Amino acid sequence: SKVLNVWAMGDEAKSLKELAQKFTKDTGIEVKVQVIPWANAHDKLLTAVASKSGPDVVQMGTTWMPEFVEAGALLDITKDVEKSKNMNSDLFFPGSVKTTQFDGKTYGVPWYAETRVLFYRTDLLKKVGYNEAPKTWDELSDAALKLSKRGKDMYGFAIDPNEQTTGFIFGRQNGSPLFDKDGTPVFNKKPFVDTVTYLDSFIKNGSAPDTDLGLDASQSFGGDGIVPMFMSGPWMVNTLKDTAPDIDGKWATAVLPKKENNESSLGGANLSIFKYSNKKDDALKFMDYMSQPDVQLSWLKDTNSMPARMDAWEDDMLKNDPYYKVFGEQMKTAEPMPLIPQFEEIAQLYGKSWEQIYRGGADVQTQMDTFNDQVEALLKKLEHHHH
Ligand SMILES: OC[C@H]1O[C@@H](O[C@H]2[C@H](O[C@@H]3[C@@H](O)[C@H](O)[C@@H](CO)O[C@@H]3O)O[C@H](CO)[C@@H](O)[C@@H]2O)[C@H](O)[C@@H](O)[C@@H]1O
Ligand SMILES: [Mg+2]
Repeated sequence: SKVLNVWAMGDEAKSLKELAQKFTKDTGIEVKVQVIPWANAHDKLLTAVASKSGPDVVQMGTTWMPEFVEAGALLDITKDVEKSKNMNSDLFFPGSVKTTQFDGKTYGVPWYAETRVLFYRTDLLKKVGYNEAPKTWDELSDAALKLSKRGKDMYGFAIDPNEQTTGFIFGRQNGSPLFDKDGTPVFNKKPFVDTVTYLDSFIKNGSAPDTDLGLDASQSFGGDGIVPMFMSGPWMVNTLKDTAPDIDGKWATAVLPKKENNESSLGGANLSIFKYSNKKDDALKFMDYMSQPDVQLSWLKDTNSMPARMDAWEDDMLKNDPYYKVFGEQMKTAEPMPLIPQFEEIAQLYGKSWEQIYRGGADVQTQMDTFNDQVEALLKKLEHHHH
């Protein structure tokens, strides 16, 4: 009734819950935090739109901002944040801000940022003649295959078939804009087709698993390094520091290997107010409280998470930590996924087409033709609804 309902996601939700207790002590505003896995959160959000009932404050994945702004689900808080000391846009990285601003209006406040980098076993790489991380597509491919030739049940790299960013990150790296100047999708043109060919090459030559082996990171990346390289974000630095003592000083991160460029994705999450909330004032206090820079830095540093706020990267410990150095370097050129309202549907269509390739053995060009037509059909639909 007067309890403030917050929907949060992943491991970061634990930090939000703990900080919500100081909030309630200082304000008397009781808070109830619902934790939703990232793999269910999209369904849950769609349901809340359709029924017009949901939380008061919602953690929003950056890639879903366009969709839910479009759907009328997030409150225009432009007036409230442009004035605040701790929620004004100019504190945050412009890539993070692009995920909150649509048609001159602001629909949330960046809570944390992330980008994806290469994780690698330094000892295993040296064993196959690499004293440094692979720095090119050709190097990554070469090192992976040398690593998978150690033996049966031993690989060189992983491609996560459920990761929305992967195909698109590599596509940009090979010069594909994903969508051309007109918004026409170009997944069936050569830059993207050769991208998918390249990713599939790891699966076909046995350097990347073609199924879920069911191992946690410590069992796959640690020990003798069944999977000795992979791509992920800050949350995995945290995980590996806590769960893989056996490989202390035998792994590192590095910026992504380059093809035409080594651009990564820019993600993370925003805090937003659900447009149908009857506790808008309370929600905004909670947002403001969660944006105090010291409060933020406390949990971000603890978790090796990347701040979306710029002056936070001036902190002595962030500047000098080797994991933050690599993240910070990668973030310089990281770009959000296409900030379009059908992003998730498109990423799930990619997933299906990827699976047809890597598991079904479909032809890449033929599958990309099919995929691109699917995407064109979706975009044309949206345009008819708009015009
Ligand atoms: O796609 C939604 C949202 O994800 C945000 O990444 C968070 C990450 O979640 C990943 C999933 O997005 C991904 O589908 C699966 C695929 O195997 O793997 C991850 O779980 O979880 C981390 C730990 O909670 C978060 O730090 C991370 O933010 C992404 O940042 C965001 O831009 C995107 O909208
Ligand atoms: Mg092998």
